Amino acid sequence: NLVPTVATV
Amino acid sequence: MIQRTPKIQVYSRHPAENGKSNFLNCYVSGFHPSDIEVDLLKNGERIEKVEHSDLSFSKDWSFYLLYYTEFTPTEKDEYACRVNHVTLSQPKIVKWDRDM
Amino acid sequence: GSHSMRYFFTSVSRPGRGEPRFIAVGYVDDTQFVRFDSDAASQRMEPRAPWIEQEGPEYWDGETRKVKAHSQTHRVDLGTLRGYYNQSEAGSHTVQRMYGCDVGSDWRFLRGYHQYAYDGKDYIALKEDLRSWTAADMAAQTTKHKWEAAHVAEQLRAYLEGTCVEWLRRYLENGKETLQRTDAPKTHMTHHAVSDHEATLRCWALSFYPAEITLTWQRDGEDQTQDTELVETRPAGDGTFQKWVAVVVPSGQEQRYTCHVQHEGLPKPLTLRWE
Repeated sequence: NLVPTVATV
Repeated sequence: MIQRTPKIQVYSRHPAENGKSNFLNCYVSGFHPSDIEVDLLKNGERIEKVEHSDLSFSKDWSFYLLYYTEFTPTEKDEYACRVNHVTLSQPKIVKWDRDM
Repeated sequence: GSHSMRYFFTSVSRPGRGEPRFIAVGYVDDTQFVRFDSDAASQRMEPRAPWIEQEGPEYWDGETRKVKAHSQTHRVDLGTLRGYYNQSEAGSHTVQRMYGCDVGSDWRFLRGYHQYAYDGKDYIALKEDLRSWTAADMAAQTTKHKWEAAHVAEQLRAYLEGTCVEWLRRYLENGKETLQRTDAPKTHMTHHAVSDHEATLRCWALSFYPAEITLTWQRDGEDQTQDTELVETRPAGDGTFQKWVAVVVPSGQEQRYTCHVQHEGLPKPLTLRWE
């Protein structure tokens, strides 16, 4: 189950 | 830019016996960048039906892929894996050694 | 023993036209269970283990939406990083991301991780405590400040300690017949003569799972590393793994040499000898 959100660098 | 040369192993999925269906593998690892050309050869000739794993990488960030094809070993047929990558001046050929 | 769930993501920019090539894979221990490839026709997260096919349409819709969201973050990142490093539009560049959780024998949280690389080099990683960041250079430092202000680590920590662990536990149960089964190595030894005075002994381990294994040689009961060659553990292609270790010996002295195999599928380590 993937992480809900991914922050941009 | 970092550039790392692929390591190559060529081998069968199951113990190799003449007349008995099997898979021939070419495992390429430790390379960067990810763009790579890998062919399986039968008697010096490129095999057409070759599949490969989904690209992944190790802790050190180097990539690995498994290329594979169904084959039936015979006494006379010779097999190899041919690899080209940015780090290589000429394609590298590794022969399958069944007696290893 | 211990277990892990890990996701791996690679995006490779395509300067001349269009979006980056994006490939995502998820593993439980050494078993791949899902994948997404931006070049594939479905544009869906796809099953790669039969036990994940138990999950319903909502799962597949939700994983697809998230993996696409991952891909768009990577696309933006590639442009931002080209900016940070003052690079041209001409070259191909790569971002890689890995995250996941480890649990011990009791299936409780042990460790979480989230790391990121640009062109194969460390860029930024979550520290062990899951509260702060390791930034390798000044570009990564600017990212660290951005993520600190926006409390990114708090969001990740919650996922890694909660959801990640919960869903690993769920997969372990659903896939129990394979995921909780050990396959002990099938071992044998081969002999080769290089000349009239030199021999090679090769100790083989096949059809094992998980991938973790130790193979070593002893001479007259003491560890021998000189004149040995140990290959990288390699996938068989049927979910199991293979490895060998070889030693060069004077012909006629084969009997001094023993191979020793350690694997979680073996209650006690195994010994092999020639002849």
